[PDB]
Amino acid sequence: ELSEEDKQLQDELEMLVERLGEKDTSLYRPALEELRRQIRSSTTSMTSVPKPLKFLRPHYGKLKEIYENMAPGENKRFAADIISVLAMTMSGERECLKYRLVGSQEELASWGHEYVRHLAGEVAKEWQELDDAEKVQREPLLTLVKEIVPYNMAHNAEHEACDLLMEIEQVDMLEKDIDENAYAKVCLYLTSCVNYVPEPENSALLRCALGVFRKFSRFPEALRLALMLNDMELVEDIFTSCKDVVVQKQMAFMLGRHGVFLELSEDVEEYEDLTEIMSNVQLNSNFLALARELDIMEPKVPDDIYKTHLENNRFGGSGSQVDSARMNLASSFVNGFVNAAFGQDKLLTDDGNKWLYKNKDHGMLSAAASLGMILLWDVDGGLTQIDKYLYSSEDYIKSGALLACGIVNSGVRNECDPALALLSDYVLHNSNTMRLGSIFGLGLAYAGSNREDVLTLLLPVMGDSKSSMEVAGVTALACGMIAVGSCNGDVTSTILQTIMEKSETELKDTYARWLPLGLGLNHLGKGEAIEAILAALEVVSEPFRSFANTLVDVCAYAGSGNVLKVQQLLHICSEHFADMGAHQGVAVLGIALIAMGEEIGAEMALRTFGHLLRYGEPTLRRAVPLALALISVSNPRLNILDTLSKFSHDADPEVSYNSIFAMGMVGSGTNNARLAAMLRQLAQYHAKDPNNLFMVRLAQGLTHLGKGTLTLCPYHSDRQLMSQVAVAGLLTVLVSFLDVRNIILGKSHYVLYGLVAAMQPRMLVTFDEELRPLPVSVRVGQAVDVVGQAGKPKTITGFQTHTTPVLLAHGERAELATEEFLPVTPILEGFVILRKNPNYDL
Amino acid sequence: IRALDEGDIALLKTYGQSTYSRQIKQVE
Amino acid sequence: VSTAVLSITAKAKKKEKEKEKEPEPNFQLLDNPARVM
Amino acid sequence: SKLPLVTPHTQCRLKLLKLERIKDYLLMEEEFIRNQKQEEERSKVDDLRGTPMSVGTLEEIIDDNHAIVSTSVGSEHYVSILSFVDKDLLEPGCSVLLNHKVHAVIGVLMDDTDPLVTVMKVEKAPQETYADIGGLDNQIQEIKESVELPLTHPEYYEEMGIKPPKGVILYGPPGTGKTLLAKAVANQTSATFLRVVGSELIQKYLGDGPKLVRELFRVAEEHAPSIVFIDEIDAIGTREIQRTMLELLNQLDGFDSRGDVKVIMATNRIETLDPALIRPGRIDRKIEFPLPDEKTKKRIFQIHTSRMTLADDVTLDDLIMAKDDLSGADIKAICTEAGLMALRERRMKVTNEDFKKSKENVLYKKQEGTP
Amino acid sequence: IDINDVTPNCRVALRNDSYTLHKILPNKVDPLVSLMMVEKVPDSTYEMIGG
Ligand SMILES: Nc1ncnc2c1ncn2[C@@H]1O[C@H](COP(=O)(O)OP(=O)(O)O)[C@@H](O)[C@H]1O
Repeated sequence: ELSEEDKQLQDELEMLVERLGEKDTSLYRPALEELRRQIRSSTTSMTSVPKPLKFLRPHYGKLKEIYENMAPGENKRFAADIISVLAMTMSGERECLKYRLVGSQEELASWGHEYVRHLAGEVAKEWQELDDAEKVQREPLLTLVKEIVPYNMAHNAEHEACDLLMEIEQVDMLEKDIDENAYAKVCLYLTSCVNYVPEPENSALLRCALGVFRKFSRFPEALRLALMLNDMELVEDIFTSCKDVVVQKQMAFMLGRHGVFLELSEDVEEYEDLTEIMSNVQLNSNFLALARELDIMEPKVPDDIYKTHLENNRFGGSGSQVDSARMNLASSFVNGFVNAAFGQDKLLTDDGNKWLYKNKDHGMLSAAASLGMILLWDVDGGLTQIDKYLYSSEDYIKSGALLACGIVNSGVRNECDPALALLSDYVLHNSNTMRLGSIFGLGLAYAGSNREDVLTLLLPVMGDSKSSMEVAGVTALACGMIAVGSCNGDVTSTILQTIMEKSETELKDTYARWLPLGLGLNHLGKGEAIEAILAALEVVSEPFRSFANTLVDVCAYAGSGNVLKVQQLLHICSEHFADMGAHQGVAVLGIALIAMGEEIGAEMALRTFGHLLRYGEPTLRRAVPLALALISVSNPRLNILDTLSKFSHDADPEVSYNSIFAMGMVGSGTNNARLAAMLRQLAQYHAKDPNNLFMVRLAQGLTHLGKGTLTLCPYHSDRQLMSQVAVAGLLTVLVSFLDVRNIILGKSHYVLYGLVAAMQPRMLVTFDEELRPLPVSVRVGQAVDVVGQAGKPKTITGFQTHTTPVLLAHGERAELATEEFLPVTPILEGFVILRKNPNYDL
Repeated sequence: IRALDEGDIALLKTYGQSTYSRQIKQVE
Repeated sequence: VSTAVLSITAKAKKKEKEKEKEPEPNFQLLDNPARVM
Repeated sequence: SKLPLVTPHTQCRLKLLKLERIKDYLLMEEEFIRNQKQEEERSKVDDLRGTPMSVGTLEEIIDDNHAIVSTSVGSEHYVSILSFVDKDLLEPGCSVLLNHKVHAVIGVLMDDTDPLVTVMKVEKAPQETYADIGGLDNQIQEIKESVELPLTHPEYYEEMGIKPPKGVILYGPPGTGKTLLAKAVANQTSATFLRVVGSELIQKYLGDGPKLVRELFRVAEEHAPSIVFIDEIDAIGTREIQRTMLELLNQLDGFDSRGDVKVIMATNRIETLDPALIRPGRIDRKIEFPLPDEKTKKRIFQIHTSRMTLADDVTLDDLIMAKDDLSGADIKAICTEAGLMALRERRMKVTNEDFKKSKENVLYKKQEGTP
Repeated sequence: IDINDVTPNCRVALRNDSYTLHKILPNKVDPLVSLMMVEKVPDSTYEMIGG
């Protein structure tokens, strides 16, 4: 039974359909008028159970013929409207939209907000159900969208219309009807959504949000998103369109951090400041400030990092009195990594020549170059210090010094281009070591420059068959990192012809594996652009064929999250059958490169790699730890470190070596205490193996890199923006490590220095508009959305109050503690500028 | 107030959904 | 073995559409030293 | 292992996209696993341990490869130890696999005894985070400095030469979020979490109290980086019960070196705490949990009503206003009951009046007494 | 060999000699430890409650 009022409404709804059983017009205007008013009252009300709709399970089902054949006047409109409003409850999704289309067009707000939302969803569905072969039935759907979207923007339904409009793919028309306050929600929503929607819709969504940002005059964020679109011409356009000098300086800081530099003309006001900031050369002057503002200025000793003074030195007394090569190389690498960028050392400054005299062979090419990391971005600092070795009697240390000269200039650009000048006359040096050091240093000094003078100085070395093969490999690597992702034909065609000519005995040699990377680096993040290139690559022979093609395809989709390409890479990883399988090994880092763009992608790749390790043959097994390292570079997640620990003791020596590297790589510069503990335990555990000792100590140097202020994260700007030069900087080392016995533990330790291409510190430094340092109290902590659902994600949770400057580990965010200042850019990462708030009043 | 009749919960959990409900619970 | 991954691959494929005895001798002749069943 | 956390909660296609991303990845897992030696080592060892192998207990180790083992029948056997058994993994009380015929030790079995503390090891912290708590910033920094920073970055204290603080008491009116904050810090640093509720350590058996606390610290130090939570410490805090206090105080301050395990103790009646248990040497960090103020109350309302569908007319300020009359738990009660009240009148979209009558009814049920 | 069927506590039979796990057998419920106080699914139905 039903209550008295409920019974009255039920009886009304009943004899409102009992009467309709015939032709009389006294039903279609009057009775449908009563139905319309009652249904309007029900639906307009917030009551989530419209009472007529509860009763109307015995629906209009008898009234189909008269509904169809009646005159299309107000009677048909009324019937269609009533059946449409009711139809959201029955399974009439295909037909509710048609009922609304054939009924009175009306305004959707008249019925109810939930009705508007359901009709919007139905429009979104019918857009995809409609074929792409015609464009006439889409106009009726647009005649609903044109009013649904403004209604949603009026009613705090930003994400609804965003999704509606990406479903019909026509994002173009969100860039007109936005309010000055509602823009934040929508831009942030598509900014979050872009990482998941596939190509090319993600790029169109990006440029749509960029248009919205330009229309709301948010120039720094517009340039940030343009850098997402990695098209320097678009960045140049927005930079020219800017109207604030200080905003231009802030975005020049962002460009210098991203590693992008573009020429400036005389019309660019305050030319010197913008040019030098975008050239990043000021960084050292800032960096040595931060270091001395927290007084870490004392350079640490590799022995002290090992802290042999406290462990029980069970190798000592008689059996320690030798300056053996391997641990000396490890100590030199540790001194370089830990004391990197601090511009000073106590070991290899006072005993510079003396320490070198007690190393041997490839250590000289390494140890000397180590100094270059300590003297980072003080070009006139290192460049005054390498001279004593630029004319050294020793030749191998000369090779190391000639690379240190270039590595000092890494990350900064000088109008003079000093490294270009110094290393130009030695890129054809007769001795292989001199040429190798010169070319590696020059490539590091100009990674991401794309300038064609250096590229045309580099390219002839490809055809220079007289140069040893590793020289060709380093040349391809340098050409790749100098021109990252640009897909420039001048480089690309030349390197394609270079890789096209090698024979069987050359395709299988240790260093040829880098040449495809030199191609792939030129195609970073460009995707289907490799498809035209891939047609040529199939001409070369298997297994080197699949090796090169998979590597370049991976480079084409690095950070894209393209799950279809990841599926193809998994198929490559799934061919169960060892040199011919080396192409599978690269494929492992593939799932890293694609999935390292999203948190969910990374954390799911973590679970994939566990099973892949459980089932993998040794070629995949050794490759996995490198990809694990790249997932969380300078982000020591415990669920990664524990796996690396459990696989650091594997009987397979190469699996152990790669896990040991991944230790320092995931915790690079983080100075984590627990990881340092397991590294010390491994050092006292693997003391019987010089290889494992060297690897463990190298990892110890990696985690203590820059004493805690330095990291190798290729992403920046709230971990949404990636730096292609940094991506290459890791990628070369990680792909090289696939044969660690020959490449790194063998002849080519210097290859590790490639990570200096990714060298970027993590901190906040606040300046006033004069750009002098301005210590400001800020609120620092993790990032979550909490009460932000498809809206504002600003939440520095579990925060502390810290006066700037402060270091910012992976996942850390900072916010202005007091609103007394206004930041130039509301993304507080790296060097930021502040202004006094005039709207704020006392 | 009368208790929630089965039709009432039905309409409560049907009318109030977004146009996404079915997809995302099925996906879960 | 293949799997759907129909979350994005279905639209990916429908976008890729753009890029896309009677006369036999039952008279078997034998020889002098011939097998006959 | 667990799934990622999808962090839109409103029904939006962003939530969808994250979901089908996850489906893609798990489907690649399925693909990979479906698309599918050491017989010398097995033939030596796993044939020396000829099936079946019995399970017993190790009592003592006498020689390098000779040990005493008891079994479930209670007999005692001096047996040999095969070389592959990890000696450092063997100690009195350890469960050991034994050859059926000759009872020789053929390996250590990972422990499956001490059931109760094994249950209270919980480790099921991930339901909350520092995100779920709003406005308790002073408390957050205090506990971070005391327990979270020494676990995440003991480097600062070791470099400073500082032995980190080794005890924290949380206090305040109930429902202020002490338990929530303890669970949240357990979530932030993934160190093993141990919870034991107050009176539950009080036991009828004379030994069971001190014995229970001893075994709980034993398991905590066994897990090494660990946090132990004693809520309503007042039940014990305010001879036998005093002896359990003495056991806990000595486990905190006394002999041996405790190491890494941290201790959080939550009380509602801190002023009734005995002077001994509040040790200045151990308990140097006392964190008060005051009744939430206007800003904190607003934060809690947003946090709890965030997951609820809301109407436009809701004016949160009139709910926030008046005085600090109530805590966060009461706020959750108002949110829940407002949800039910909207449900009765058939709203799946709660309105302002719902919260108004909800707070009124809660304040009615809040306290009592004749005028 | 269908080990994945072997959940904990399935009351699974061995062989009298060499053990050599034999077959699953039915489960062990008889929850008399709980049935001393548990009422299982009770009998009371809203019909014999009046008023
Ligand atoms: N600051 C807060 N933020 C979020 N929730 C809170 C807060 N304070 C209290 N609560 C709510 O109160 C409950 C926790 O009460 P709590 O004070 O931890 O209990 P106890 O007094 O036993 O420690 C949780 O359900 C939580 O939702």
